[PDB]
Amino acid sequence: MKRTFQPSVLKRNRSHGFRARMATKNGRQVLARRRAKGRARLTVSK
Amino acid sequence: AVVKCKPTSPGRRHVVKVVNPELHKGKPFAPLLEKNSKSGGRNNNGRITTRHIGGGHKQAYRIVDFKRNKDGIPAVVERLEYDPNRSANIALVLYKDGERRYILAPKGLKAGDQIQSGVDAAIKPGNTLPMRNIPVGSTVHNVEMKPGKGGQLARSAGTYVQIVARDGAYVTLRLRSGEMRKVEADCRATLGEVGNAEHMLRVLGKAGAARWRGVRPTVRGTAMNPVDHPHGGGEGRNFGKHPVTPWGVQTKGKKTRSNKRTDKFIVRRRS
RNA sequence: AAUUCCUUGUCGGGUAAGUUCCGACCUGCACGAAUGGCGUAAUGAUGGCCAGGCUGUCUCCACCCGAGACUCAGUGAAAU
RNA sequence: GCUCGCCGGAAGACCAAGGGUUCCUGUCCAACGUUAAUCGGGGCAGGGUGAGUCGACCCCUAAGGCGAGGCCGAAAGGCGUAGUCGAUGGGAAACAGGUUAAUAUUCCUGUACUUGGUGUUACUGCGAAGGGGGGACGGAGAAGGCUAUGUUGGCCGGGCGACGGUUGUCCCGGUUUAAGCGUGUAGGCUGGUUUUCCAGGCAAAUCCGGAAAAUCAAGGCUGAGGCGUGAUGACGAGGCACUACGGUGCUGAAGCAACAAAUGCCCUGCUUCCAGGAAAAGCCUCUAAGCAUCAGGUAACAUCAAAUCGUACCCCAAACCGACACAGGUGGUCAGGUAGAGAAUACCAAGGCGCUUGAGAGAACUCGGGUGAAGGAACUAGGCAAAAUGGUGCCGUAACUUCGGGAGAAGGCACGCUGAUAUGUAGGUGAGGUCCCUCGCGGAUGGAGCUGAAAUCAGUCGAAGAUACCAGCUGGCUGCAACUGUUUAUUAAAAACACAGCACUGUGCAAACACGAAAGUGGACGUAUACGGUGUGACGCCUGCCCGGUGCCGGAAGGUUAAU
RNA sequence: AGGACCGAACCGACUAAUGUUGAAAAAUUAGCGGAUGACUUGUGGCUGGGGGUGAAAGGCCAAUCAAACCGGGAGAUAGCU
Repeated sequence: MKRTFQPSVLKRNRSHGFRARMATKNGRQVLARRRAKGRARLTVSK
Repeated sequence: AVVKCKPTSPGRRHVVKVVNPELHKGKPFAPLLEKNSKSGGRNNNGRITTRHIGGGHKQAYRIVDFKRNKDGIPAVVERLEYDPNRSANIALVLYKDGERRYILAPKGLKAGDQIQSGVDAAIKPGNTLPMRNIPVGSTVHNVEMKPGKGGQLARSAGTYVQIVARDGAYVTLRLRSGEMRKVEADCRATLGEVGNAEHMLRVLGKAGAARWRGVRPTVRGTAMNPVDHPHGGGEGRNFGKHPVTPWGVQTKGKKTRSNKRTDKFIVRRRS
């Protein structure tokens, strides 16, 4: 049937994309916490 | 005139609308037109500001003049059209060198007559002069009571202003609201009445007829959830306590005027 | 009676019979004019009661067709 | 290889999102596809993604986001005027032939054109971040002129036949043709032509917005189709060349108008309507600035140049997503023949697939479909479920009613085929001649011709002719609810909710009111025929008393009385 | 002309049946129905935690919700287990 998440790299890159996160205090802090946990990707749209 | 629909299908018999066989039509004059945009009560600063608003079909704003600044030049009425922003309808005027303006409709529903403004102007509709000229006991139309706000009062369908008394530099005006006010006699007036006057006779007949104008259904405070209005859901047909605003405050019969700066101009107060 | 215990009140009508249906009544333990009152048609994802056609809902099922129950080979579980 | 079957508005064709080496040949078979596997979107290699014109970019910008100078805030953050992103909108540039194992509006061929420069030829005022016209916007209906689409005949090529018929009693298939460029016709809008004038369009204006004199009404703008030209090039059944009946080329018949026209055009039309329905730039035009045999503006041309993104493949699905090659979810464009009102529906067309477990069997029972005698709603809480009715021309119709409705009430006739009605009526379309002129894609008057419903009656035939698919159960009493609507994803759907209209209350507008720790915005660029608060519930007839309590108003003289 | 009668595309929940360790995170088969509207829809936005959204069920708010989800105070507290 239908899913609550449908595949879209346009809206993923708009909410969770690297520059989109960096352009906000809290998203830039999510990225700072990615670097604290050591996550190998900082974007999953590119 | 007003006309009533035939029972072609259910409920339609109730529909009554204002119709005028002399009322013109065309395209709006673009230099006095703006799209104006919907406001929807949804708020630039936070939560909603207004209630009972949502949707409604596209509309624009036709820019009407209440400043009447071009003095000593004759202007002619070119056409009178249906107006989407005020129930009085609005006329198109052409000045003697090529300028076009939108004006509040004078009475007569007719175009082709020429109008002027000054300290002395012809007795005919649309001509403007100061109230110090006239012997009182008549209709003054839209009045420049405060120069820094333009022509005030009587802007809706069939609205009128009566000039009651005079002495020296001042005159008194009585309004269909129940309020009566005092102004300087030098204040500009156009004299006579507003046209249409049938707008209050309209019967929508249909539950969708305000929906296309953006009017949202009204849900009762005593029916919606107890945290979402201070009254709260039943407890069927038992309202409980004294009526209040959605903001929890008593309102019925409690006067809210706090202005204090114009009360000296009000010579008889609305009851 | 969307308000009524004993109550299927009490009477009339429909019925082989009818706590249901239709119509009255007053003695509403407690309806009542905007916390509205009363009535009217098409109409209602509305509810109750009857008549006719049509019919496997039922007397009562009886036999078919396409797919599972079986079996053998291939690949071979889960809860416990 | 031969043969069979199913789907055929899909079980087909094209486009997109989203994914990502999936494409093709060349091999490999451990693991994968819950198998066999020699197959493969699997393993592992090798090859493949050719663009001035296609989708993006250009240039403008809606909703919205950001946001200077400025403001609000410890601050994260935010308001708002310029500015800047951003279309789902508005704005320059290619068609259809056949080629490769795999590519292509990307190649090669033919033909076309926009942008920019330079050269050729005639005419020439070009021009703001400003002024005018446009761009440019709703809902629906109805005239005119058509086109994809399709058959008959013409025309071409093929055939004439295993049992009988079939050389005029036909069968089979074709008859293809673009982008563009003229011609500028139908439809649409609109009066030409010279003269002069200007307290508006922020200055100027030759443009609009207006005025004045004269001459004359068909001058001008816009735009389907046809026709010609592009095009004797491409295509073509069918021939033929050669090594290779091995593929890879060459050649090539006929190539038309008669009628019906699609969901497509003229159409951003015309007409009508109340809910009165984006902006800007390119474009055209006005002038300022500036400028000169320039530059720019127009018609016709030759010749040179044309950055960058994207490009392999799949797709109502094994390449997206649903953990899976999962009975599921999913945007845009297309829908022929025969039948039929038809997009319903079947055989079919072009096209596709025959499955990522197979073999078999067959019992009580499980699931759906098929058959139904005599009885029939007895069953059941309930005709639920199921079956019957079912098409539309002509007939014939109650109560009640807001006169519209109820109503397709109820109750009836007819239906194939042929003949006779109308040897084919209605509906749509229509030559020449008469005609009016201006010449001419003439215009307009008309009715020889063309196409063509639905219907009737007789006679004969069947169980049955609305023959299949497709396709209304009928009548009556009655609580309650105006009607169309709203009501929670997978047990709680209506009488509850909303609505047309009714009342009370606050509001004179820098309203009252609200959100915003605000900057600000909404109220509303609405103004008392207008807005905020709360209840009522269309429509017709309608509205008793009580101000002690708890709220509110009028009075502020008196009392009570605080911080002070 | 139409908050009009039937009805494709389009939409969609009411009855019945199948499914229910499924193909399945809600489908399937048949029917009745919504289809110019108080409608529906392609594409991109905007509305947030006592806040949103609701012709208003405390329904919906990415399966969760008389108060979502994650991470922290938090190894809080339990005369009890």
